[PDB]
Amino acid sequence: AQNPNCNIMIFHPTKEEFNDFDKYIAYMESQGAHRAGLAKIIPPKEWKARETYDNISEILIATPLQQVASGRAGVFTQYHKKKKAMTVGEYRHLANSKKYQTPPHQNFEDLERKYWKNRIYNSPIYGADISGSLFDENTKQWNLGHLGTIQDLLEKECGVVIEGVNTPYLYFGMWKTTFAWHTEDMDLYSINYLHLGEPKTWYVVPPEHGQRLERLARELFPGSSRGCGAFLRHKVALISPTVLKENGIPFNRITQEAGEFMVTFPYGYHAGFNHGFNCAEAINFATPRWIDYGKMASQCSCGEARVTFSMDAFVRILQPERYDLWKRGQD
Ligand SMILES: O=C(O)CNC(=O)C(=O)O
Ligand SMILES: [Mg+2]
Ligand code: NI
Ligand SMILES: [Zn+2]
Repeated sequence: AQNPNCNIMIFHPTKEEFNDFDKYIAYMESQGAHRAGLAKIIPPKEWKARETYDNISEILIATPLQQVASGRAGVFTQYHKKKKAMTVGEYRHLANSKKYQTPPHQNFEDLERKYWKNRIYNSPIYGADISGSLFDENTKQWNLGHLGTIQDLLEKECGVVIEGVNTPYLYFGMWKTTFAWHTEDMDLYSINYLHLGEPKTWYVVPPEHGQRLERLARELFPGSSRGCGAFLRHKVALISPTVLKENGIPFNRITQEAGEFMVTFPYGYHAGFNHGFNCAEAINFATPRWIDYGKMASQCSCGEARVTFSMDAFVRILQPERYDLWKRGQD
């Protein structure tokens, strides 16, 4: 069995190996990458997402989200308070302000310590979940706006044509902006490219151990657990590395820098934080190996998790028994 300790693997494809996305994902899995839940891909040196980032300041962040924490330093929830619209140029200025900027630090490890010690006492603003792309239309390799769609994968594997579309999202981050512990909708893969700016630190639990994290989460967030049998689908709960170590939950950590891709694998729980002003682009995708995870994915039916148009068909076709109850939650 390849990669049996479920370590995060880092790949350095050549320009020749960067041509066929599906084939390279399948190569990574042949080496065991998926067992970690997360992999890093450093693009060939010849490759670029686009020529420059000089003309992005007029992109609008229609609903910036203020991430307000409750709890204790190592075990907290966050809620998202909607703020007034602002442009990317306005947001970057805010991120760089004395109130919001990255503090002086020695290295990534010192910054990680400061994040866990102090996150809860501040409410950073995240420009998350913005439909769009920063890939140049002429970039032919690993262009997250030109991937094969999940609807076409389901059709190719299962023979059923379904409605729905699959497009990327932009994330504009600042110091302490946070992504809570989650897997993807329908336990899909995701791919994330850090276009510019400061790093993003990731934590991940191997897929084979996801239920261990769920059991800990039910213990640490007991009201939330009673409210919903899949409450980590709400994407609001944080648990520190110190707490995970104290409770024997297997995980790994890695920092992504500008110019690098990350892939999350089916049922790979992940969480993390941004180091300073940055812009990432991400999208879900599927492979043939995903189908069985989609069939087994938990669902939120309490009504909190509220998701895309396109998830309807996935539930309907892969989880017909759950369909009725899940749709009541969506309506
Ligand atoms: O970058 C973020 O805020 C969150 N991204 C993801 O969870 C992902 O790419 O799967
Ligand atoms: Mg612009
Ligand atoms: Ni994710
Ligand atoms: Zn729920």
